[PDB]
Amino acid sequence: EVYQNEVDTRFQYQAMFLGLSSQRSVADRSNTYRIDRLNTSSVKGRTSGVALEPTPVRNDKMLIVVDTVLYIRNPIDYQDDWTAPDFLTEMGQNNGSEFAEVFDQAHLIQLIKGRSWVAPAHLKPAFSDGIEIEATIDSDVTTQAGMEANAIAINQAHKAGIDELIKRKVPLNDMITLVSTEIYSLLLEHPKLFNKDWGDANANGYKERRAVLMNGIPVVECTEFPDAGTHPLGSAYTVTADDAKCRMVTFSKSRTLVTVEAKPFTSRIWDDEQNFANVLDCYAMYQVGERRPDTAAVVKFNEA
Amino acid sequence: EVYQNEVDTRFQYQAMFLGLSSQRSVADRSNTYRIDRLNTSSVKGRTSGVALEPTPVRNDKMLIVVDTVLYIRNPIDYQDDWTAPDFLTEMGQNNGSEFAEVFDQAHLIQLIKGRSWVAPAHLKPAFSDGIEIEATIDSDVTTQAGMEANAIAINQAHKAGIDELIKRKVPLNDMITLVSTEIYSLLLEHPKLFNKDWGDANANGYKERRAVLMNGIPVVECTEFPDAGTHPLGSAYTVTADDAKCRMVTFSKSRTLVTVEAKPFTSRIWDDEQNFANVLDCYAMYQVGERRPDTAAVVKFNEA
Amino acid sequence: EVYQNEVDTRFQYQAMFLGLSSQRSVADRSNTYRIDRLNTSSVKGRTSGVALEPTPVRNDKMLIVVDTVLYIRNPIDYQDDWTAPDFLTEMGQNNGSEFAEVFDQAHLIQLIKGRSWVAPAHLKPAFSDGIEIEATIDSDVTTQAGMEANAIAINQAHKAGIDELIKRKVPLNDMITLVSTEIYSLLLEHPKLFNKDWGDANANGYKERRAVLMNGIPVVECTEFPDAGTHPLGSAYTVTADDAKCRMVTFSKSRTLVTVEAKPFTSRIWDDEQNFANVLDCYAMYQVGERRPDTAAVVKFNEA
Amino acid sequence: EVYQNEVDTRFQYQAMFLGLSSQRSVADRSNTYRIDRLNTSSVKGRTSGVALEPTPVRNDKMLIVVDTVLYIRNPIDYQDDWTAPDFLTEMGQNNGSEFAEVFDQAHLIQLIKGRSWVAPAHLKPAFSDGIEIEATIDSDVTTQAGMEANAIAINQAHKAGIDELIKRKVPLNDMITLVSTEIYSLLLEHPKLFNKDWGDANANGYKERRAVLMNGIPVVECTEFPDAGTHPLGSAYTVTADDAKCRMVTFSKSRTLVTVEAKPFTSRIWDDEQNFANVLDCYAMYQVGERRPDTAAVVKFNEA
Repeated sequence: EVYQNEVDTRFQYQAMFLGLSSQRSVADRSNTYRIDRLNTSSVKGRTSGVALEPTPVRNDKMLIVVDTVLYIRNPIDYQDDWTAPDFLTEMGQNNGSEFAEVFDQAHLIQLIKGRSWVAPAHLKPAFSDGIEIEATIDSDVTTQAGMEANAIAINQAHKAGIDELIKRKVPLNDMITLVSTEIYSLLLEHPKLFNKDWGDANANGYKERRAVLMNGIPVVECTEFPDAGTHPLGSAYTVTADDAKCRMVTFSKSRTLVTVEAKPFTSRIWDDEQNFANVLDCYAMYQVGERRPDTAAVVKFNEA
Repeated sequence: EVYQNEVDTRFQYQAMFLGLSSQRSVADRSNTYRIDRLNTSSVKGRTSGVALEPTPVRNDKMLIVVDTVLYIRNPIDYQDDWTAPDFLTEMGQNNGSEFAEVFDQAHLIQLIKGRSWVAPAHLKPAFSDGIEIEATIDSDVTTQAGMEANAIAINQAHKAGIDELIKRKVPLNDMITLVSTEIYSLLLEHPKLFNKDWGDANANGYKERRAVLMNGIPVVECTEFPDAGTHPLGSAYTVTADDAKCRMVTFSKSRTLVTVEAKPFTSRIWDDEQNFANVLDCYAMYQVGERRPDTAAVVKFNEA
Repeated sequence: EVYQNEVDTRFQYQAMFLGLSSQRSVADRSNTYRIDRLNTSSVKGRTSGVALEPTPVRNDKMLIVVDTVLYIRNPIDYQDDWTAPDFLTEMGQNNGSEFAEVFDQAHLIQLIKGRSWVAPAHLKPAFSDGIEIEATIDSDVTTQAGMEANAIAINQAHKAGIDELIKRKVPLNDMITLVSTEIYSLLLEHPKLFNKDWGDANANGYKERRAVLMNGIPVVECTEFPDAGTHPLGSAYTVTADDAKCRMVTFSKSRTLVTVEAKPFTSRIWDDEQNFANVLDCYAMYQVGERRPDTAAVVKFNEA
Repeated sequence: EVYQNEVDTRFQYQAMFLGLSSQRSVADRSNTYRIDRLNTSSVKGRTSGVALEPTPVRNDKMLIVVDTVLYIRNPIDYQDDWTAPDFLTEMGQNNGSEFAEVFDQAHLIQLIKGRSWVAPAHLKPAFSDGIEIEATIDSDVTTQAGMEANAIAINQAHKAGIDELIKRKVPLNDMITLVSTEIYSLLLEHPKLFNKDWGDANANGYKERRAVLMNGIPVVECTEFPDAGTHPLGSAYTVTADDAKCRMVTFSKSRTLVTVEAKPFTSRIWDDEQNFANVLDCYAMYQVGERRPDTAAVVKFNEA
């Protein structure tokens, strides 16, 4: 009686970032991933009869450690039957939905928190700091002019962000803009909203919100956004007052995010003697590293 | 057999609460179902070696029992050929629609009646009480000045219920709002809430006129909102004058209602020599329970 | 010979009500159809065995008889050949178009005349009274001021009709609006009311000028619309002054109307010895009935 | 060897000027390519009355010599595994990309440098002087009308360039315009100048922003655009302050630029005893020549 499919199948069905981030697995026993940053690999053309310049440049190697473990614990009493269907099916779906929500929430936490990433001088040539463009939209607006004013401001902010991120040599084909529900409702232009090509693959065919082709790139409404408080993955993922206002984020598929899965989903059943219950728990090991912070475009909206 | 298929097919297509509640079935001879009030638990993190916070289990078991049988009595006369395909199929559609209507009516009655659970007196930190937010809308003589006041009042009550229910840790996406016919008509008379939501999610699954994307969640026009003081399911579903004033329900699609069917749609025809008729009837056994009444916000329109 | 085929294929192509009403046939050589309205309620809930369910005797039925025969008389002189001089076919389309015009005219006649319907004999709560809407459109003079004022009146009348129908539990999926030519022409001069969801730029499968989406339902312009005060079907279809003013009708394609054809299109050649003109005539027996006058909206425009 | 394949394919995928300039190759040991600037062999008439004019006037012949080697010296430490496919493929992608921007940058720098080319002696009839167009763009005004003024000036400059190319017998179809990122961003502010290019989402086989067929020809946004500085190819490509202001170019895709590859992409590995690193570098020899500098027109935006 393995319900892991119920947890797993919805996880692929709901986790947006299964194709929007690089999927990696730690092979060593230690839960640490060594990934290169590629500080500089510029072209040298001194080979023209003059002595070549032997000056090298090093590349930093960022380290991500998989410390926190995320789990769901379910106390199932002795008289209650867990191997029975329906109850097992619905409970696994809830666990999978919660896990996918936390996955997306952690990824958004990384993206918005990586907006003030001052690039070190050791790697400035081929890198840049993150961009934190702001916007001023009046959410509590009912007049027709006020509704248009918010939409044009949002469009201007998105245009400035996409232009800036284009200047950093990122192709337009691999581009996604994620917006909050309120921002998605606020924007009015819907230029031939996409269905399933936002990320391509298979995942969940035309399940997510309509991907309006705003400014030539898909815009997807992600409900899993940070409001406040902390995050289960650790204190490093705590939402601040300023980080809560950042909703619309633009980034790249393959050069903005990397995820390491130290241990996949594992479901365990262990009898409890002190308390009469066959408690059921499922856990997983993963950590998200936000590689290349220069390829992220977040917008910090202001009410008034 | 053809008549039974016609009833079932129409019932599946029209019952808007068939996907808005958990469908369960009693397997034992005892026609009662024991269901746990709590659905699932949140994610936690051990964070390597750190003293785990022990959270005691705070659950509740709900016993829902089917009591009454729901049936339609169709007095077919002797001369009329009851086995006529034109008559049989047409007969099945109407009483199947009536079954769908009473099904939705019973679910909405449970949702309204569970507007004040005042907690089980020993689970306050986990389960809260009901929601009875109020709104005074001058429906009579809307004209062109008071119509704005009614629309904004409905909108503010709606988003107040939304934020209050989000405060109880419920995802925004899994929220569905149902309104009465007059409430929906008043909402569509909005002179300032213009939204381009008529196209997307026009029907809430098969036909329902849904004003989707209202404050981030769909708002579905429901014609099953009652005004009388009786219901076929028994005295437990009777409606008071105050309960009739309630005309709008906001709740969750996975942890707010449970439906159990003791007996499926069984149809039979028997000869009735007393009334000189060949009567045909179909009956079913089901009962609806309101699991977690704390995840449903109901606003009462006092009008005046 | 081949004249029957020509007059037939044109009839289906032009008569829009072949799909807008139930097709019936008196297969008993009795020239009468015994079709019964449906008034079965959901009075159920046997509950305890001690309590007993009352026996209902609520029965009702209607009968429609094909009184008159619809025929077209075509005098053909002796000199003019008609066996197949590419001429009987040409007369075929004209006769078929006239038959379709009379068919649609009779359907609109019944729809308009059933707008009051008073109340049924037993005053069934399920069967409400017919719907009549009073409107005032200044079609006489439109000095760039009443052109948009009249369009507002048409839109609010259509909204009142759609709201009243929705209150009476008719799905939005199956509901069509037929409008007179002059009102339709007045409608397109102010085309922001239309949803611009044309796509096919046609009717609901027909070939008439139709705003395929207006207020959620198609609005088709029917050229064959009651204007005179006499109809071939008999005195039951005569038009009063008030009945002619009603220019727009809303109903459902599956419940509002039923048509029955006692005898199909029959064409015979008659050699009229007198007048020296052998004639060819086509006749057909049919009659229409408004099964559900409650599920129909009729709006009357009263000058300015 | 896998790194060689990955580096080559990315260069083909990204290098814009592969199809925008004829690809030649030196076969002789000496790394010089002979390019003939053929003169105008005009038509003459052998009229019987007059005598011929035997004047075999010669033409001018240009010589292009390559004397610079470009490479990517990538230092790899001993502990790291250079043969790991995950790490090796990322080497190929980045190196191929960087080669692509260097190649396009060299082509653009020589195109800009050719704007001051003066036709030599004995070649005035066929060959003409290079085309340079002045334009005043504010690049700072945000008064709507002021934003349009810059777009209008850019449109006039582009039209003048098109006229100059047409007057010199250059077909319209074989003509491409490349613009800087800021100029392209300025153009999208006013979409009136742009033309509908839904069919051609990406132009010139370039996934970069080029969905604008302005004045009947594509206008691609070239990210790899030169600025004030130097180039690895040599001192001949040192962009001056004045040359950095030329943000727009317009040229033919078949008779404006010639590139010759003396050495293909060859990669070797040095076991560098010094620094305890295994430096990996791929090097190639190529040179670009501006045949027919009279088929390229540039716009030197200045002031504000």
